[PDB]
Amino acid sequence: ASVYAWNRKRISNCVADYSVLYNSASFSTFKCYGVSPTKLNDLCFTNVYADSFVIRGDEVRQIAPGQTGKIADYNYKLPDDFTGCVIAWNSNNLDSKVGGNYNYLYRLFRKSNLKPFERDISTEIYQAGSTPCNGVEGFNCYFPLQSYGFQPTNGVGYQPYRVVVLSFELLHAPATVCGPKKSTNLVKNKCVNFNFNG
Amino acid sequence: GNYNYLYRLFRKSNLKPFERDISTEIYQAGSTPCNGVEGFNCYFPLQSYG
Amino acid sequence: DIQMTQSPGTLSLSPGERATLSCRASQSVSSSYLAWYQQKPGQAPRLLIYGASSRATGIPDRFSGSGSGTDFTLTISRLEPEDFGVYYCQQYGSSPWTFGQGTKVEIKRTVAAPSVFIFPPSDEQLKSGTASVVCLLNNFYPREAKVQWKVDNALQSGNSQESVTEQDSKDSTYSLSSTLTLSKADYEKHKVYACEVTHQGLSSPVTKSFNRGE
Amino acid sequence: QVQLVQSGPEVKKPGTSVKVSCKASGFTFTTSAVQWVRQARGQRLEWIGWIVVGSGNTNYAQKFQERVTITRDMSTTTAYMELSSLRSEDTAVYFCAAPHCNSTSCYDAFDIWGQGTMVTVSSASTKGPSVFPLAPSSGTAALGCLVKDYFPEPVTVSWNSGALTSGVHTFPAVLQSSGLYSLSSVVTVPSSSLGTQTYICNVNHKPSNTKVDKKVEPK
Ligand SMILES: *[C@@H]1O[C@H](CO[C@@H]2O[C@@H](C)[C@@H](O)[C@@H](O)[C@@H]2O)[C@@H](O[C@@H]2O[C@H](CO)[C@@H](O)[C@H](O)[C@H]2NC(C)=O)[C@H](O)[C@H]1NC(C)=O
Ligand SMILES: *[C@@H]1O[C@H](CO)[C@@H](O)[C@H](O)[C@H]1NC(C)=O
Repeated sequence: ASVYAWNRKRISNCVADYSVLYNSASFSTFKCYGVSPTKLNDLCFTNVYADSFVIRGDEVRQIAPGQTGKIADYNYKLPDDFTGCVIAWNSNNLDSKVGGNYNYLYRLFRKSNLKPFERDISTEIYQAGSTPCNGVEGFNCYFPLQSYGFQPTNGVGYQPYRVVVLSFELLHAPATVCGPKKSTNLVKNKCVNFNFNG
Repeated sequence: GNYNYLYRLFRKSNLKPFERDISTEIYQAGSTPCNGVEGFNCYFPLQSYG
Repeated sequence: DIQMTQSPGTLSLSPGERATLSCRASQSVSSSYLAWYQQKPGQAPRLLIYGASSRATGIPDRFSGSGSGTDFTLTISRLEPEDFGVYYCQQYGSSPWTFGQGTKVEIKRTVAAPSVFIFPPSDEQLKSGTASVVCLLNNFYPREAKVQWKVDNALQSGNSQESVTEQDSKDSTYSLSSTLTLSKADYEKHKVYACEVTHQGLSSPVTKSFNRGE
Repeated sequence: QVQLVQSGPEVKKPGTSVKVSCKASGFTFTTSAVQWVRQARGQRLEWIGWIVVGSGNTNYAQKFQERVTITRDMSTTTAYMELSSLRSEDTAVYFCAAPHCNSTSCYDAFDIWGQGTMVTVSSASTKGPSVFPLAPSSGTAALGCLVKDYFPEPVTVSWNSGALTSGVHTFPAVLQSSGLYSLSSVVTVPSSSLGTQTYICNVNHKPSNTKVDKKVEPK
């Protein structure tokens, strides 16, 4: 999905192995905030949100807590106390088209900044001046969304990148999303300190 | 932004009481040995305060 | 396209009077998307009024604006010496954002006759094979003036060029310079060179001549 | 310091292209717009086109849709105007204009303007000027200097190294059919001072690095 229309997936009750993704060189960016990226499988939270969108490379640095820019201010804002991870990978072979792609948009103007995890898809004509726009574009009256125009020949800083932000939400409810929690071999007839299921 | 103050971000085990660790060895967060070379899954254990 | 027309072409007014300029659009335009600009010779345009009735930052309050639809007016309550320039009106609502043709606001003055002087070509230029005869019209008003070149009583045409200065900041007069360009051969084929000046301040055309050599 | 600075003078041959720069300062470029307007010597203002800086969308006039392309670069806060297939008709002064804006709102008109960029298009070559004296005829007399056959514009003329300013008229230059410019600079002085006051015109042409001090003599 486009960055302004970021998609949200809900994850309840399913074991996942974040080790096959962390060990993958395919992902150009794997940065976690509030939780160490190595120690991830042990953590347990009741629900998981997966926000997905597409940006350009120069904006991948904007997907982080306490950041500013077009994306952070007008498209997707992460809270300062965000506890989760941000993963991004180059999608030039998929989301770039010769002549420019017209399917991915981003919000260019907005009078106020987005709240954390806010989703704005309004297409109201941005009034930059004092004169009120009446639905017609013109001087100080611009459309709020703009197309990236991704091309395969673009610089890697301007090539398309697919970004997925995983957040782990714990509520006043049982924790239902758990990590792999691998095991080891067992030995008999010897004094051992053991840790079975619970 | 003052970055003169650092803190260790990774370590293979927790420090014992009053133990001090000042090693700058590259922490191997994955299965690939780093051999003293920084890169993917090979991080500098220290990080600056903002 | 929307056509912007300005009036008058030349606004001859005395310092201290009230100036009034008109701007007409070929179709109704938004009042909030019209601007007025002032431009002085060798300078960039300067925004005076916008939204038809909104004074700009730093513009004196003597400048005012009114109008609606197809007719708009720029009013200067008391004309100051620093206000004599060129004025444009531009609509910036519907593309293209066309401009007007401009209005020249000059200082009004009493009729002054020009002082006429003739200059033969220097011998240094004559050594180059070309002769240039210069006729100077000094300190006259209004700007309209007529210069005719006569070479042995033969009226010249198509071999002369004129140049007029901007209105003087001190005496509000204009100056004109006319240059007749001939070859050395044609220059040496005649003897009497004269420029006849016709102007409003002259009761009859004044002729200034010289004899080749004397 | 809300500024708008343009390129220097340009002198290009017919059939080439020129790219005029226009750099903003003081306000936030990223949310403003930049228009380009041309003005021929002694003519009215001709609107060329405008561009939205944030989006890059462009609107051109009918007469410039074919040879003018307006672009911008928010990184260097500079907007450009490319004019291809130049000709003598393109010899004019070009202005850029933009409303000054903060981080969220813009001005409702074009209040910031550039100093202007003069573009000359002809087949002429750089040449220094020939300064000839216009001697006064034998109560007030007139004398001066003729700055003839130079290219390109402009030249500067002073009298007595700037001491004599009263009564001085430096006329605007005319473009001869040969492609070179001609300019006359005259001064009126009392007839008595002709024999006891040396008059020297100082003609300076920066494009050709020409500095001529010519003394006018009463024949
Ligand atoms: C950004 O500026 C707007 C508009 O300010 C006006 O235009 C500027 C170019 C400049 O000339 C100012 O002096 C003008 O006042 C601000 O919007 C105004 O904010 C004030 C705040 O009290 C409010 O009273 C007005 O009604 C607002 N007007 C409009 C048309 O919105 C805006 O607050 C400025 N933003 C920042 C972050 O400075
Ligand atoms: C001390 O160093 C050894 C060297 O391998 C290491 O195994 C051990 O974990 C270290 N002690 C602590 C408390 O980390």
